[PDB]
Amino acid sequence: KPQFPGASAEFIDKLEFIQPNVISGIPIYRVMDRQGQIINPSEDPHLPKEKVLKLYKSMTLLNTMDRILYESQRQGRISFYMTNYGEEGTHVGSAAALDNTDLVFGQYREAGVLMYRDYPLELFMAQCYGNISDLGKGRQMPVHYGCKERHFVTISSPLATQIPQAVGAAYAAKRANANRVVICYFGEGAASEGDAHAGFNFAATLECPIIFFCRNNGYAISTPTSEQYRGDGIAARGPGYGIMSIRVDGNDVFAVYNATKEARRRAVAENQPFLIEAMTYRIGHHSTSDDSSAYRNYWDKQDHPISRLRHYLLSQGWWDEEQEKAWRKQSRRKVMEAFEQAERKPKPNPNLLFSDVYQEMPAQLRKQQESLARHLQTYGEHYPLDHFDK
Amino acid sequence: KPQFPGASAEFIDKLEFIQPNVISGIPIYRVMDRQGQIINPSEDPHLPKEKVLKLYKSMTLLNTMDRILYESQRQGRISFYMTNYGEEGTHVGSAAALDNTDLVFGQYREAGVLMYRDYPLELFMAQCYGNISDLGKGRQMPVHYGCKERHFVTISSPLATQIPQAVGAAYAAKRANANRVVICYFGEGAASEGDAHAGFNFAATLECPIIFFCRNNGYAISTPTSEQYRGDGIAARGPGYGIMSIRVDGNDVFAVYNATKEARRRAVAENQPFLIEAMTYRIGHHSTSDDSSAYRNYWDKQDHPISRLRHYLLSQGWWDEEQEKAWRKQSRRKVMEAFEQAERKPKPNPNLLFSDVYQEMPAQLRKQQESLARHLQTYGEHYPLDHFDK
Amino acid sequence: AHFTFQPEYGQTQKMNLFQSVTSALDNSLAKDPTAVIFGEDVAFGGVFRCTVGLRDKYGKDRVFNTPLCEQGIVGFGIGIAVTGATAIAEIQFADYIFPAFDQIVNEAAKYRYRSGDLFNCGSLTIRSPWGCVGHGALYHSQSPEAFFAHCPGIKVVIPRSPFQAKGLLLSCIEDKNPCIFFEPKILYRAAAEEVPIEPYNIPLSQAEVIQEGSDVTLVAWGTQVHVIREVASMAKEKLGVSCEVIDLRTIIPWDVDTICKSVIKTGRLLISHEAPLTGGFASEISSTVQEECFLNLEAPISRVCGYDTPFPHIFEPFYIPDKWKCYDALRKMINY
Amino acid sequence: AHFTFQPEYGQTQKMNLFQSVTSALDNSLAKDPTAVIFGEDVAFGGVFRCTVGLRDKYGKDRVFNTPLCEQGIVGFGIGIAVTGATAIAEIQFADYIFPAFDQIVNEAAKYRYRSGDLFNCGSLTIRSPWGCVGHGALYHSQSPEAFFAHCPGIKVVIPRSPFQAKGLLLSCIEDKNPCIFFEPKILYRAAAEEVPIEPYNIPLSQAEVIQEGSDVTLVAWGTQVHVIREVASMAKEKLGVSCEVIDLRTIIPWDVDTICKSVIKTGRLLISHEAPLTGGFASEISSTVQEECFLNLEAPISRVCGYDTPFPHIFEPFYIPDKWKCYDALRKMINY
Ligand SMILES: Cc1ncc(C[n+]2c([C-](O)c3ccccc3)sc(CCOP(=O)(O)OP(=O)(O)O)c2C)c(N)n1
Ligand SMILES: Cc1ncc(C[n+]2c([C-](O)c3ccccc3)sc(CCOP(=O)(O)OP(=O)(O)O)c2C)c(N)n1
Ligand SMILES: [Cl-]
Ligand SMILES: [Cl-]
Ligand SMILES: [Cl-]
Ligand SMILES: [Cl-]
Ligand SMILES: [K+]
Ligand SMILES: [K+]
Ligand SMILES: [K+]
Ligand SMILES: [K+]
Ligand SMILES: [Mn+2]
Ligand SMILES: [Mn+2]
Repeated sequence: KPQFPGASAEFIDKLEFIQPNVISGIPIYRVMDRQGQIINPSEDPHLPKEKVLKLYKSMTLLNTMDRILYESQRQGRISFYMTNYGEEGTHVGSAAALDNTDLVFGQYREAGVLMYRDYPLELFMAQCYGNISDLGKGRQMPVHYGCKERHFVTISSPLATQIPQAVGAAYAAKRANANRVVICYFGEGAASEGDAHAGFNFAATLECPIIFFCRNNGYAISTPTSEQYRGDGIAARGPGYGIMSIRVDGNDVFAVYNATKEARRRAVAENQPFLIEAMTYRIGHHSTSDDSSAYRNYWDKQDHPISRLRHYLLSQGWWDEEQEKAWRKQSRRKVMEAFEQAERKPKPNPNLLFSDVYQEMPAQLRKQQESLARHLQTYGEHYPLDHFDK
Repeated sequence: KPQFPGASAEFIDKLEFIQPNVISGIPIYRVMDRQGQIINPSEDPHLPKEKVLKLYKSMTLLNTMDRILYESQRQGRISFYMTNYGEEGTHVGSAAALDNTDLVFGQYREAGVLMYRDYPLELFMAQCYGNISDLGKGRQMPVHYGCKERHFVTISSPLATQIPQAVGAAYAAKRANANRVVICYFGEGAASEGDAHAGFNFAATLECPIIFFCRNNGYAISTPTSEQYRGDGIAARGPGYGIMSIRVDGNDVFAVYNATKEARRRAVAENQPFLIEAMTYRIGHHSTSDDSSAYRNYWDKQDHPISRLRHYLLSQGWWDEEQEKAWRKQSRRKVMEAFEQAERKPKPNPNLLFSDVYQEMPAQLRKQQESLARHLQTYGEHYPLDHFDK
Repeated sequence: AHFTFQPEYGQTQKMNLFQSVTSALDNSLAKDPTAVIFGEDVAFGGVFRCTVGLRDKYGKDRVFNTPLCEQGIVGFGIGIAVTGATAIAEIQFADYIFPAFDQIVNEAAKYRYRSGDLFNCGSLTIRSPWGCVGHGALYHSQSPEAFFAHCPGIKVVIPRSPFQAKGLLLSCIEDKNPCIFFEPKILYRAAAEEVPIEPYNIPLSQAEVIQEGSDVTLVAWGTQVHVIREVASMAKEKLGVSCEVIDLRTIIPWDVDTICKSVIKTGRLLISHEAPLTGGFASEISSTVQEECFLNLEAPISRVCGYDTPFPHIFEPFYIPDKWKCYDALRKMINY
Repeated sequence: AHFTFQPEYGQTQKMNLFQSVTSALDNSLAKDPTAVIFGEDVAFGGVFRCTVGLRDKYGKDRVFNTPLCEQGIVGFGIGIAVTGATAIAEIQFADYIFPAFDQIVNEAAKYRYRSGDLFNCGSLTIRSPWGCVGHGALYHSQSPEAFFAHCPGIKVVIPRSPFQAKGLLLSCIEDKNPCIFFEPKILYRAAAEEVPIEPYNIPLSQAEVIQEGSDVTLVAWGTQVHVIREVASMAKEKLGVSCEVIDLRTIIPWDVDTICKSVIKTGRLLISHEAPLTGGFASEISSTVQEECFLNLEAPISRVCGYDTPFPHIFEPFYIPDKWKCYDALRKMINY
């Protein structure tokens, strides 16, 4: 009966505002309780032992690396660091549900996805040190990882910019008949940016095979979610754009896996976007520049993704204290081996400050490179040259 | 039972994506049928005769002015024009529900709100002609109206920028203990901009007394809504931000009035935002630069807001053909009187190109003004000087 | 009008500047199966007819409308290009490119550098109508090139004619760096000349000397090239002064060598552009030329530019750096 | 560190630059009941402690956090100012000001002009940390002032010290035009000196000659003023050269007269800034000075600037226009 082009709807003859359901929001999907017990057998993914052990080892090797690099920053050995504490389950549960060649865009707090994809310790540490082994050529701040071989697009600091970019890469994959999905991770603070509204709407109207994965960890630096939004989180925004949406317990690797696996299957088949909001809690400081006690655990001690997964392994007979002790030693050794190597490598040649600005080097930029070379010839005793290659 | 800071929700133990309801969207509130008949007596606002006559006369005086100015543009007498055809009910129904001193931000297709607030024909035409009577000093394109006395903030061409601005003016009114509301009008294409996501979220989290009024007229230039979004229009977006939302028949002045009046009462009392999406249809071209037959009526002939209101007046005994004929003549005369005056006025002094860039005039900009004056002294025969004041 | 347009490669047809753009886009989609064109209202042919017929020819998946959101159009285009596919984004007026400024400046321009060349968006081109149009006022007249000139990693290119536009647009499309191509809209229908039907390239970062001269160098780009060509005629006639007329073509990276070579010969330089004086690109050309040609300069370098105000509606004829303003500045520079 | 900081109005206390900003904001909220301060993470005192104690002192409705959305922070601030209330918006790093570029350039700057002064946003100030910090890399080091310099209708102001920052920030807050105030973050804790407790103003569009000299003029702003002060010392000592050292302070509208007066006296000018050379603000100062002081110039004007690349992490020490680079350029300019 209504005829308007912009909506499909019936008439109503009484005035009634639509109220948001915020007190009773979208429920939180859970698979295992805080003691590692499966709640509903029909939801158990029954992942094989070797894969569940890889989820666990990835999370704890990440945790080992985070502790060492955070310390290295405190000592002035690297310039900056950001830990992943509390959020390690969101990274490995989701990454395990992807195809190896699915393209990942992220924010900066998703290093467990690269760890799951077997990114070498040497390369995480090369990027944080800015050394000659860094394929990023020492140009970005620490934790701004990228890997073309493992389909992880280089991280950049501006929040949410990767959201509409991920949608364009998904449109391109659709055209190429790729049978590939793009996943795009971001936090709940980043979701307030205009670029999130751009990406959500474009993915729906252009029918793109993309999973939007929001880590909702309760804080964006000092800002609690009560000052970030007033609706029912990020999941409740998806349907407004016509996006199939779900909220999961981000401290449950199996809930994260199940939701990601099903979103991937349907996004690729149907060329439609999916939104997953994983509820979690930022256990660490925001970064080495943050002292989080200035503005705010139960979470570390009573609901941690690593502890929950450890309890599951024990229940199957897949882990024990002897194994735990051995792996803790081996993981510390592996991280310390890479750490020592990274610290001893030189930094790249200062000439690399000028390449890759454009693909080629414009003649006026070469003139600037030559000017630096002349400068260092005369004044080089005033520069940290003995630390840099060549 | 869930403990996460970012949402208030229960657990669910089964995997279930939330699907958007787009085929059965938010219903369209209606008060009177296409024959001007009240459908539900409990929803009749029973507006007094003189006010309903003012709604009607405002719509038809606007329509008279639109026809004349569109013709003036076609002849090269003004440089540009945009008509309001089909959308005149959204403007007067909403403006009649506001307080006189409520602050309005708009887009460009809301001139009926100024007409209802008794903006003089001479001033609509001064702005389109860029003449000495224009308080805008001839600086903006036609239809970029503004009036400080009637609390209508100057229109600007960049879409959606006024949305977060309106929210800031509403925050300021709250602080000032104003008992005033801000209304912010925009179209459905503009709602795709990042600034709409900015304004919606800020108004909710900062608790601002603002009505967001979206004219959904089915097209944004050539783009149909099927290429603009894939959710259930703009109204379905509001609840996601925690905004009370409603969809109305924008061709029904009474549905628009009722929804605006109730949104105003509650926004001011409660310091909370409301969203109204008024469904309508753009009868005109997008502008004088558009030939809309290149990409696309039932609407003009079978569902027009002016015709619907005219039928209502007849049913009460408040109008007849004799009155209709007299008013058509009087309105044409009033518009033609203002039109002739506007065409005969000179344009402002060319010195006004340099003022109001900053409040004061910086000395280097004065130097530029002097340079023009010298230039015209020597070369002025080459400029249209006899058309400009002084 | 404030200007007059005046008019090797196989068959040509007479084309106006919008038709030359369509021709460049048609040739690109034909030879590059990865290429797509998207933005507001491009599907029906665009608000300036630059994409007429292309969706029918190449398909709805390759020529398509986006939602009305410029930050999204550019971010989406970067992502297409990250996969290696040619992305040709339209921004409907250059005045509305600013919502996408963070995606252009912080993302597109920096993409290759910051990744160590692991990722790039070289296959992105953004094309946008540009410059004054008689009555466009503040938001349909702007010339934003100096904003972008201060951003290493993008290229910014502006043609003066139909022949130039097709050859420079194809070079932008095929260049391996993100490029912004600004189309002077006041020339879309006005300027018509012979244009090769088949594809051809004009090099980027290369100025063109369109008229040799010995007394003064005049530099401009876009429609303003036609203004300084007329100024050259006025100077020859009225003053017996020989002007070398140069179209810069690419704003960055710009052709420093061609401009300095000319000024070394003439000793005198006037640069003109519609954009406001302060911070405009003439300031970069003027200091650089002063730095490289100090000993050859016989007079101060002149900049004849739009005034430092927003672009007005009714006062347009008094705002633009027209032939009389350029001529008068030249006359004083010659008298110096 | 690449620089050394060196240190009428009633009682003073020693303040670092973050404390001088807090002091300016405290004095403003105290005397203007309409004033509010908002942005990301300002409520707990801010990521650089510039708003510590102010929410407790003035209330949660006057010092508050926004959602994480810079286009919204600026649009919201314009709207507060449209009503006549003082709006002091923070953008967390200048590098993240770009999402708000359309609201600044197309809206704030043009608001008064385009309305014929019926509406304005004069009571808006945007303050943002700025400039290099040792290891900030691409997105925590930027100096965006030349992007804004090409926009008539805004003012852009950068202090060099705690005393300067409080007086210039109060002038920005009270000025009747939208102002961007960039706070050099590498000075927030480093630079400490005596600062009046009670409010005081330093005028906008006014450069300061901090050291008189007769042989060369050196111009800079922000931390780079301390670099050229040292360069002046190096020149006196090593070359017997007397340098006039000028802090520009306001980028637009800038103090053309003070700079030209100095160059008329000295005959030689070097400008230095951290931002990239091409399109940087030194190009505007260099052409203008060439235009006004052509007959007095004994040597080409020198620009010693950051290179035309994004701002790197590990190569920062090689990127910045440090005292050795400025000194060497000066030495060649003196030899010319
Ligand atoms: C456009 C923009 N604005 C502000 C910043 C500053 N900044 C960040 C910024 O400076 C930064 C980013 C990356 C490395 C180092 C520093 S991060 C951040 C808070 C984001 O909150 P979230 O989305 O909930 O994620 P989290 O996992 O951390 O809970 C902010 C505010 C930013 N990086 N980009
Ligand atoms: C940021 C930006 N982007 C693009 C434009 C161009 N433009 C417009 C533009 O150039 C313009 C605006 C005002 C006067 C003259 C010209 S309007 C428009 C379509 C908006 O569609 P809508 O929101 O549904 O409203 P309507 O009532 O007209 O159905 C577009 C695309 C614009 N004005 N601003
Ligand atoms: Cl030293
Ligand atoms: Cl003439
Ligand atoms: Cl136009
Ligand atoms: Cl920092
Ligand atoms: K990013
Ligand atoms: K607007
Ligand atoms: K390209
Ligand atoms: K101000
Ligand atoms: Mn967060
Ligand atoms: Mn519309």
